[PDB]
Amino acid sequence: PHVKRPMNAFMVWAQAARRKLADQYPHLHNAELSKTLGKLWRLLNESEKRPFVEEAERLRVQHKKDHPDYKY
DNA sequence: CTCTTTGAGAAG
DNA sequence: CTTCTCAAAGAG
Repeated sequence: PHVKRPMNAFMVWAQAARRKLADQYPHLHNAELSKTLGKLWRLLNESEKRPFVEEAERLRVQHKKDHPDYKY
């Protein structure tokens, strides 16, 4: 049994973005999708990323509450 | 397990 | 400081 690390702003946005591409292109390797996702993320605005940062924070603050002695 | 991304948080 | 692991994803 293990408690996972909460998702960072990239990993929150990437989860839907990845699957949006995968649903069209199911034969594209997930290693290759990351490289596309990594490029796209570094082309987004502060406003575009903000919701994912706000959520990434929320996820982390929540997880710090739930797991106050989490070994990383 | 890897392969790849960013980014947190820890280690050296 | 750098440098490492893991979160997600799922096919090799």
